[PDB]
Amino acid sequence: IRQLSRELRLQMLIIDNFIPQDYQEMIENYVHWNEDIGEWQLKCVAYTGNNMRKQTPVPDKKERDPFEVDLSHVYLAYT
Amino acid sequence: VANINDMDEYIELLYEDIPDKVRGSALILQLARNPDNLEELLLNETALGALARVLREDWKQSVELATNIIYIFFCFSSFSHFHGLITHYKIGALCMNIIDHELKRHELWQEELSKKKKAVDEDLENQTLRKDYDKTFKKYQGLVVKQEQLLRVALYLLLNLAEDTRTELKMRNKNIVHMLVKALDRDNFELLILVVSFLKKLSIFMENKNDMVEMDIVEKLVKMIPCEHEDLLNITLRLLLNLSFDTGLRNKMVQVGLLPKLTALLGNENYKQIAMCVLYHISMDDRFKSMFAYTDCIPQLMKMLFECSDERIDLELISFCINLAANKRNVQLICEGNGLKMLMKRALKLKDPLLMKMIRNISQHDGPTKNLFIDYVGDLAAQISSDEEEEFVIECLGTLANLTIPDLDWELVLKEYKLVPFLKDKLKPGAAEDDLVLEVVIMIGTVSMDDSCAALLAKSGIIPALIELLNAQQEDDEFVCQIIYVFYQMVFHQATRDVIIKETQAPAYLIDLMHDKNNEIRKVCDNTLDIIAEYDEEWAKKIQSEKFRWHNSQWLEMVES
Amino acid sequence: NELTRELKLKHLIIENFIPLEEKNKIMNRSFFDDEEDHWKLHPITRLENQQMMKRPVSAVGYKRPLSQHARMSMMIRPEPRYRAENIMLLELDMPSRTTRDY
Repeated sequence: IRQLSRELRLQMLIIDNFIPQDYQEMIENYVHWNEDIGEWQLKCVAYTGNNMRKQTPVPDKKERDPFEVDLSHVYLAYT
Repeated sequence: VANINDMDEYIELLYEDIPDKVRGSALILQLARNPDNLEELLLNETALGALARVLREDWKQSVELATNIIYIFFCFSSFSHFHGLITHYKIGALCMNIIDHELKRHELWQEELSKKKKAVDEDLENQTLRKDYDKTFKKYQGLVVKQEQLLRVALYLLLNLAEDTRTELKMRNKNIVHMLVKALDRDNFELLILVVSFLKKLSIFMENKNDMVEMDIVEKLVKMIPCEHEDLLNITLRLLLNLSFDTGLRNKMVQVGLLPKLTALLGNENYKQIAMCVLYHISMDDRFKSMFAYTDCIPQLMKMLFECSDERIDLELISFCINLAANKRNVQLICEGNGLKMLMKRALKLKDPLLMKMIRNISQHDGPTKNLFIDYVGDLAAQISSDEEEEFVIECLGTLANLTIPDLDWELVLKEYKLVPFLKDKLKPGAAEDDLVLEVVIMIGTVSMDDSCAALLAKSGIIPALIELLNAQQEDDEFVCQIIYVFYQMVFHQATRDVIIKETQAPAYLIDLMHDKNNEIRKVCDNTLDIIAEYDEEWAKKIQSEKFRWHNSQWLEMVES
Repeated sequence: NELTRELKLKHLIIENFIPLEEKNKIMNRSFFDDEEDHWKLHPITRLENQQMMKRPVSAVGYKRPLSQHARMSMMIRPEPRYRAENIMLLELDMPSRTTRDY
């Protein structure tokens, strides 16, 4: 009981250090306890921030310095 | 010789026998050399036609008669309105065939000589080697000289014919650049002058430059850069300058070792300008700036800067110096003994914006060279106060903004030069141009590093002006980044913190753009908002509720949809 | 049992909403005091500000801060004012005339 108490205090600290009280109670209002599997079903659980970040391949191909020297425009062309 | 202006009885012998073909050619040559009877020779019929006919199929067994191809049609080719008649007989076409044939024959001769330079194992001064070799060697000279003469004059004709763009296009379509690069291998001053001049004329075009890119041309110009001829060096340098507009050729120049040679040309000659231009083009690439400090003599470049007495420093030298000042390794060489001191003294005496650009580039670096600037803060601040145009003031402001020395006293500097109202006035909506406003912002950020100035910045009203400027410049990433950095500087001073938090809505702007598309803006905003986390408990609540709402914005809008 | 129930509830919400980075940050900043028997935190600006941040070199990728006005004026105007380096605009060496007129 003591160890789980310590880690639930840790978890309390986490949620108080990031989630405000209004959002905490809203999230509590939008959660459900289902017995067949025995878990907390969160409405629209897939569209939370962590899954959205996992869905975004942020790393992209940046280009070379837009301020490079390219003096080849000075060369003429025939006709 | 004895050749009267009449022109018959000499062309009659021009198509009757082979030993006397050359005699008639030389007799006509004597006349063609005088421009007064050139017209009479021109209106002469069945005379130039016979010359072209004899040229067409009797040049492969003459060489001496092949000096009627040119020196006659070269004489006609020195004047433009005759060119058309020269192209009526297609004489420019035969010149290319002759040049290619001679180049191939020279390669065959060189291969034969190299084969005959293989029996050096035992010396016997007989048919084995040495003696006989010497014989053929002499023969080689006795031929090559003559051939070279032909090449020279033939090329000259083509050069004169290249003054027309169409004819130059026809020449390049027949691989003239390949012939010129091959001819670069010879050892003859006048022929090399002609070839390099032809190449410099051709290289202004993109396709000719691309042709001489694949046929490596810099490797054949390095062997001629330190040459003892004066005109050859000049024309080779002009060709190098024309070629230095291409990145690949520029990279090749440093691989073949052209930097030390070009800087030796920079000492004191008639090639300071062109060598400096080529070096300037080389130094626009960042990895080549460092190698100018590596033995490359840049001390001499300071001497040219200090001795050059005029109101303005020449643009080539100052541009090259500005480019060199962007490297810290070069900056250590510039600021050795007394180098920054003299540069600063000169730029203060004569208001040179370009010299001030060089000084700003020097000040951008964060070694002891930055600590060398403590004696010039007041000197720059004197010029900052809107006296010397705007190109000189902007560089002084930029240099002063670069002095991020952690224990510098800005309070006295601001007190005497009364530079704080000027900085405030430059934050007005229509005060000055955007670059000056940005450098004013960087000034404010640098000044905020000192705690003693904090109170001075609180009562001045700079913070609301910066907020208005951030509102007006919300579409510029640089402006918003620098303003937020100013805020980050002026939070931890206990006097501008109160204005930032309690009096202004700057944290509201910081919240609204914390997750910007720009990494720098995000980093500065995040670091600023950790300072405001503890000094205000309501702003911490806002910084939490925001970015939790934003982090999961879709999950909070999914109720609506 | 309801205790472990609320445990797994808060685990679920932490997994969905709280970012990983801030999560490990607040673990590294947490400290369990036995005397008061609870978890406490640490400040931020008092811990840092020894290594005060250096000014961003440029928000647009340049060598120095560069306004949009200077970007537009750099592309059209040849004035050196808007450029940190490469202030010279050299041109090609045009060929000379070899032929006379007479």
